[PDB]
Amino acid sequence: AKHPVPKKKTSKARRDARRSHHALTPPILVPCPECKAMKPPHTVCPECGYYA
Amino acid sequence: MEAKAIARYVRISPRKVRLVVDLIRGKSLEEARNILRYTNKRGAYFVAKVLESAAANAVNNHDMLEDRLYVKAAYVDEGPALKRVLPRARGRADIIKKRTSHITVILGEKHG
Amino acid sequence: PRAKTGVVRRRKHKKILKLAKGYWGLRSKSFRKARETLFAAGNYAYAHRKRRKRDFRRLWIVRINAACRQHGLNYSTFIHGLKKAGIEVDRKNLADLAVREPQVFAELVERAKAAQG
Amino acid sequence: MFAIVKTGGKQYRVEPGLKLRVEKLDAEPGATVELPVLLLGGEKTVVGTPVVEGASVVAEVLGHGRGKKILVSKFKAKVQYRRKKGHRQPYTELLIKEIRG
Amino acid sequence: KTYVPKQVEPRWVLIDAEGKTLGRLATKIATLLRGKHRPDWTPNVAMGDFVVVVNADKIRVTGKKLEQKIYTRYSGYPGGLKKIPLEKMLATHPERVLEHAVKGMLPKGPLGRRLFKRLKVYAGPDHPHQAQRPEKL
RNA sequence: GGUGAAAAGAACCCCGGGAGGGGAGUGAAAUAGAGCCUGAAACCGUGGGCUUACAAGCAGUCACGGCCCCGCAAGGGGUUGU
RNA sequence: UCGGGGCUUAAGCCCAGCGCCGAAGCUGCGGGUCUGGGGGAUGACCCCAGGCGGUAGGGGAGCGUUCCCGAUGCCGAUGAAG
Ligand SMILES: [Mg+2]
Ligand SMILES: [Mg+2]
Ligand SMILES: [Mg+2]
Ligand SMILES: [Mg+2]
Ligand SMILES: [Mg+2]
Ligand SMILES: [Mg+2]
Ligand SMILES: [Mg+2]
Ligand SMILES: [Mg+2]
Ligand SMILES: [Mg+2]
Ligand SMILES: [Mg+2]
Ligand SMILES: [Mg+2]
Ligand SMILES: [Mg+2]
Ligand SMILES: [Mg+2]
Ligand SMILES: [Mg+2]
Ligand SMILES: [Mg+2]
Ligand SMILES: [Mg+2]
Ligand SMILES: [Mg+2]
Ligand SMILES: [Mg+2]
Ligand SMILES: [Mg+2]
Ligand SMILES: [Mg+2]
Ligand SMILES: [Mg+2]
Ligand SMILES: [Mg+2]
Ligand SMILES: [Mg+2]
Ligand SMILES: [Mg+2]
Ligand SMILES: [Mg+2]
Ligand SMILES: [Mg+2]
Ligand SMILES: [Mg+2]
Ligand SMILES: [Mg+2]
Ligand SMILES: [Mg+2]
Ligand SMILES: [Mg+2]
Ligand SMILES: [Mg+2]
Ligand SMILES: [Mg+2]
Ligand SMILES: [Mg+2]
Ligand SMILES: [Mg+2]
Ligand SMILES: [Mg+2]
Ligand SMILES: [Mg+2]
Ligand SMILES: [Mg+2]
Ligand SMILES: [Mg+2]
Ligand SMILES: [Mg+2]
Ligand SMILES: [Mg+2]
Ligand SMILES: [Mg+2]
Ligand SMILES: [Mg+2]
Ligand SMILES: [Mg+2]
Ligand SMILES: [Mg+2]
Ligand SMILES: [Mg+2]
Ligand SMILES: [Mg+2]
Ligand SMILES: [Mg+2]
Ligand SMILES: [Mg+2]
Ligand SMILES: [Mg+2]
Ligand SMILES: [Mg+2]
Ligand SMILES: [Mg+2]
Ligand SMILES: [Mg+2]
Ligand SMILES: [Mg+2]
Ligand SMILES: [Mg+2]
Ligand SMILES: [Mg+2]
Ligand SMILES: [Mg+2]
Ligand SMILES: [Mg+2]
Ligand SMILES: [Mg+2]
Ligand SMILES: [Mg+2]
Ligand SMILES: [Mg+2]
Ligand SMILES: [Mg+2]
Ligand SMILES: [Mg+2]
Ligand SMILES: [Mg+2]
Ligand SMILES: [Mg+2]
Ligand SMILES: [Mg+2]
Ligand SMILES: [Mg+2]
Ligand SMILES: [Mg+2]
Ligand SMILES: [Mg+2]
Ligand SMILES: [Mg+2]
Ligand SMILES: [Mg+2]
Ligand SMILES: [Mg+2]
Ligand SMILES: [Mg+2]
Ligand SMILES: [Mg+2]
Ligand SMILES: [Mg+2]
Ligand SMILES: [Mg+2]
Ligand SMILES: [Mg+2]
Ligand SMILES: [Mg+2]
Ligand SMILES: [Mg+2]
Ligand SMILES: [Mg+2]
Ligand SMILES: [Mg+2]
Ligand SMILES: [Mg+2]
Ligand SMILES: [Mg+2]
Ligand SMILES: [Mg+2]
Ligand SMILES: [Mg+2]
Ligand SMILES: [Mg+2]
Ligand SMILES: [Mg+2]
Ligand SMILES: [Mg+2]
Ligand SMILES: [Mg+2]
Ligand SMILES: [Mg+2]
Ligand SMILES: [Mg+2]
Repeated sequence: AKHPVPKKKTSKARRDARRSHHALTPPILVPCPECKAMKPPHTVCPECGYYA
Repeated sequence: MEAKAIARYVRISPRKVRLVVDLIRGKSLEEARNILRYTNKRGAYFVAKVLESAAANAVNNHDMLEDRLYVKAAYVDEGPALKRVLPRARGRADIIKKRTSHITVILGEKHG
Repeated sequence: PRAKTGVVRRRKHKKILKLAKGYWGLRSKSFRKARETLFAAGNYAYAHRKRRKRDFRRLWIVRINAACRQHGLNYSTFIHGLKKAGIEVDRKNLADLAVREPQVFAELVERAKAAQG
Repeated sequence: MFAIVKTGGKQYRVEPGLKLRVEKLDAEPGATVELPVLLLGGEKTVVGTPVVEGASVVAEVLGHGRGKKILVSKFKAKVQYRRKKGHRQPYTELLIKEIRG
Repeated sequence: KTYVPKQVEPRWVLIDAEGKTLGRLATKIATLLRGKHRPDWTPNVAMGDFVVVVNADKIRVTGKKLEQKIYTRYSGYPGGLKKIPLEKMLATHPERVLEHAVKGMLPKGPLGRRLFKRLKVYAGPDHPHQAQRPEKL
């Protein structure tokens, strides 16, 4: 409010273009050796455990 | 054919959950469950919820093969927002929209 | 008797909005922006309509002048020959003959070179 | 063979068997009018004098008509002046038959 | 209705520069870059010959010029205005002086550039002996 | 302020903690499903056609050209490169 | 930075000549409306000449919205209004 304020409503085009880099990436996953299940790399995961 | 499933009036901003939906559009039911299984956002829970129901509908209602279906399309829509008053400084006050979503997921048979 | 607004306003609006389909952004969605743009559009057309003639007259000239140039003389003198030789025929448009049917353009060149002196 | 013919204040190159829209003429909607106006040919008629004295092009008036409407919008700023006229220009379609000359 | 040409072939030309007066030559070069000499001329296409110039290092130019007459480039920075006389242009890359003339003579649009590329200028003689070397004066 | 002629207001099964849905069922209609007749616009979104990363802009207009689309067909619609 | 490029027996200045380009001016072709004047006994209609940039403002002719008479009427589930 005080001091700086937007001079113009940003257009539909400008907004979405800014949101160009908003899209999130899918998780990275690998099948653990123990089960056929999927796990995030370098991480122990339940429903499996570890080789000590 | 294809199987629909919609969860309306989910108390969460559309723009937010939409981020998650776009993540699994077109994906197979398998990698999908996983993508949500390990996506770090609140939207996951809701999208998973409706995604899993879509599956059930697909099989228990349309003889579709579970291990043969994907996300033919999905999308989230804005529902009526909850407006609340937020006290501000110097007595000024304003309304804040606790928005809301309508999450649709439509599955479909792989091929033939 | 009270005469509400009703259909009247919406309908006059939808009309303009139809005319504006295709315009960028709010310019084809907002009635107020749409009309404004249309105002400009209509005026442009009417003025480009006047120009359109003035445009082709020019295009033709260059194409004619191009053919006259390779044929020895220039446009200026070419026209003069023709205008003098009474061949009012060739409207600068139909001097597209230069492009196709050049032997005819050629015939028309000598007629001009003849009228010269 | 070529044939440069003027009508309705304008000229056109014309083959026989050619369909051609032209400035509305006064003629029986299915009659025959030869454009007693002509210049040039397929083997160089070349109208020294304006016209080719002794020559013509036969054409069948195929019908009359009116063009697609054009909106001539006039508008001036600062002074609430606006005009909207709809204009459709009348025309007659010709079928060119003979080019005897 | 006026004739529109189709996909035609560019006529590669070759002009000897040495002796020619700078601006005078550039003008003709420009005209060739556009159609404007081919009676099927079309203002929105790019159909001008591929002009090739050689011996550009030997362009003639009247008056004092070389000594005086200076080219100015402007960097974005303060004082960024550089000034270079015609003399020193030829001292180094000289094909420049002809290019900067023909370029300034082309239309300023996106098409203008397309055409500016069809202009090939060399210190010369010699150049890419591709196909046509149609001497021209 | 408004479901429907009538509550006939959706048993039961399925996914879900619920909400909400998908089957089923009622009805002339459920795109009449419960703040429910019609449901315009701004606004948000999914799919598809044309298009865009050497280009300087009141955003259009005139011309030509390309792609797509409606009449096999001379035409017209959408789009926009110059 | 002469608008730019660029120009030197000039693309500068002066004297003379011929030709061309060019505005919504003028011409041609078609159309509209007003006014005047002609035939149409005629209402209709045709012919001829001329006028038609416009703010304040004056005049003329129309379009649409609600309601009333026309309605004990006519249209409407073979689908009213929107
Ligand atoms: Mg957008
Ligand atoms: Mg979008
Ligand atoms: Mg709810
Ligand atoms: Mg997508
Ligand atoms: Mg939920
Ligand atoms: Mg189910
Ligand atoms: Mg079913
Ligand atoms: Mg979405
Ligand atoms: Mg709301
Ligand atoms: Mg506070
Ligand atoms: Mg405050
Ligand atoms: Mg406030
Ligand atoms: Mg807000
Ligand atoms: Mg009102
Ligand atoms: Mg838009
Ligand atoms: Mg809109
Ligand atoms: Mg002219
Ligand atoms: Mg104005
Ligand atoms: Mg005004
Ligand atoms: Mg103003
Ligand atoms: Mg004023
Ligand atoms: Mg008006
Ligand atoms: Mg020249
Ligand atoms: Mg330069
Ligand atoms: Mg240009
Ligand atoms: Mg410019
Ligand atoms: Mg530039
Ligand atoms: Mg009741
Ligand atoms: Mg009840
Ligand atoms: Mg149910
Ligand atoms: Mg079931
Ligand atoms: Mg259950
Ligand atoms: Mg909860
Ligand atoms: Mg339930
Ligand atoms: Mg079923
Ligand atoms: Mg049902
Ligand atoms: Mg409906
Ligand atoms: Mg429907
Ligand atoms: Mg109730
Ligand atoms: Mg209720
Ligand atoms: Mg509700
Ligand atoms: Mg709607
Ligand atoms: Mg609704
Ligand atoms: Mg809407
Ligand atoms: Mg939209
Ligand atoms: Mg869209
Ligand atoms: Mg889209
Ligand atoms: Mg299509
Ligand atoms: Mg560059
Ligand atoms: Mg403007
Ligand atoms: Mg076209
Ligand atoms: Mg085209
Ligand atoms: Mg093709
Ligand atoms: Mg095709
Ligand atoms: Mg088109
Ligand atoms: Mg454009
Ligand atoms: Mg100058
Ligand atoms: Mg220049
Ligand atoms: Mg000089
Ligand atoms: Mg004197
Ligand atoms: Mg003297
Ligand atoms: Mg004298
Ligand atoms: Mg004198
Ligand atoms: Mg003279
Ligand atoms: Mg003239
Ligand atoms: Mg001029
Ligand atoms: Mg005019
Ligand atoms: Mg006129
Ligand atoms: Mg007239
Ligand atoms: Mg008249
Ligand atoms: Mg009028
Ligand atoms: Mg008067
Ligand atoms: Mg009278
Ligand atoms: Mg009279
Ligand atoms: Mg009388
Ligand atoms: Mg009478
Ligand atoms: Mg009588
Ligand atoms: Mg009388
Ligand atoms: Mg008149
Ligand atoms: Mg005026
Ligand atoms: Mg009235
Ligand atoms: Mg009203
Ligand atoms: Mg009332
Ligand atoms: Mg009644
Ligand atoms: Mg009664
Ligand atoms: Mg009816
Ligand atoms: Mg019925
Ligand atoms: Mg009906
Ligand atoms: Mg119906
Ligand atoms: Mg209706």
